[PDB]
Amino acid sequence: MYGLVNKAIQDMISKHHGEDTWEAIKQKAGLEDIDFFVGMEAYSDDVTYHLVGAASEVLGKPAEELLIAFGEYWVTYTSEEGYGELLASAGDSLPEFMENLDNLHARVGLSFPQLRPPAFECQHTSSKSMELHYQSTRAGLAPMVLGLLHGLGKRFQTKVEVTQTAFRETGEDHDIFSIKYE
Amino acid sequence: MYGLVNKAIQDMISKHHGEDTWEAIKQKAGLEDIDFFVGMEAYSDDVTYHLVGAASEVLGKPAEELLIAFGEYWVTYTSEEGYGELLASAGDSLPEFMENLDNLHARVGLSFPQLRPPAFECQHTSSKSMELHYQSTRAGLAPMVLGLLHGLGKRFQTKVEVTQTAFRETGEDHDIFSIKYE
Ligand code: HEM
Ligand code: HEM
Repeated sequence: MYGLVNKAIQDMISKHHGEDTWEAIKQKAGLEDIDFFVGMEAYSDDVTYHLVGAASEVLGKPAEELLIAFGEYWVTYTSEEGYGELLASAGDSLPEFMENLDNLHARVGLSFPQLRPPAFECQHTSSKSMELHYQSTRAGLAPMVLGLLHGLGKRFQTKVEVTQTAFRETGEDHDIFSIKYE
Repeated sequence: MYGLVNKAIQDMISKHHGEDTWEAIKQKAGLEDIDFFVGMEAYSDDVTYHLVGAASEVLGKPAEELLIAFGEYWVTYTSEEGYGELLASAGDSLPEFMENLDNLHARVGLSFPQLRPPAFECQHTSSKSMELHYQSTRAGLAPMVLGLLHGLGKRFQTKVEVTQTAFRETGEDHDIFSIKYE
């Protein structure tokens, strides 16, 4: 995944637990050499898995818990590190924002040629509820999707309830989340 | 499971989709003969699974979604059909409520001698997060746990974020959920 994602993790851990903590994770993660991550360059997905892993260990939190937190953090980080306009253009409400996500990730893909974005389909079951389908070339990130949705809820001052109803990691075709929102 | 659970299910479907809908489910579920469920008497778990299975068909919702909705309904239903005091004595916050949950079910067990209550262990990873272990003599109810958790969030005016990180149904030892809450 592009360095942006890894800068963001790093940013999150450093603001929340400081540079030493970060350095520890960095060290444990096997990446002592990387001086700084390059936003617009593509790294191996491993760099991210190891980072998450190392943070799990150093912080005594399951990885999934960290993915959730990284997920809602990402909504703030992007609004402030140069994608706020792009974010805003993608919707004025959660359900609109989710319908526009594939599009958002395509506008991003222009600037980022090796992007493997996720694919998201929304099936509205009511004007306050939807069933969100997440499809991905990667495994393990469903918990991040969940944090992102909670991030978007805070952004649009909207209360949101999210429960994952189907799982890839077992052998269901893709992750589905049932969502309820004001 | 004791009749209470099945009354609550009925009560939920009747209040939300009317008696004619409930009656269709009752019929399809193969239980036309049962006039009313007896709260404090024990039924076979089948009754509940057939009940759940039927509501899925009649309503055209996956079972998992119904469980999740049943799970949050239960929190209200119990507060009003005679377990409000007991509910309230069990905590003034989510993390406290979950720590006292085994005790709650033991108190209940004094009244319901054939109860097979689930067992719930909390490992607090921070003052805003935990790793929740749910152990049960039964399979398939993890989604219900997820609704119950959202139900307790509303009760204590607390945003909660839940992802299941392990699954009985695959042959992991028990269900584990990673939880973040205000
Ligand atoms: C708003 C600005 C956003 C930007 C600039 C952005 C950009 C990106 C980038 C660069 C990646 C890495 C992909 C790769 O390296 O192959 C990515 C991945 C991802 N993005 Fe976003 N994104 C944004 C918003 C969102 C939101 C709001 C969500 C969810 C609601 C989302 C969901 C994801 C997911 C789930 C992935 C993981 C990739 C995967 O599943 O394989 N993104 N995004
Ligand atoms: C006043 C509150 C409550 C009462 C009176 C109550 C009572 C019961 C009863 C009677 C059963 C049926 C078990 C059997 O028939 O053998 C049961 C099952 C269950 N209860 Fe509760 N309960 C309460 C609150 C909660 C809460 C708040 C949760 C939240 C997670 C919970 C989780 C469960 C679960 C998961 C089961 C399924 C049994 C299993 O997994 O084996 N209960 N409870």
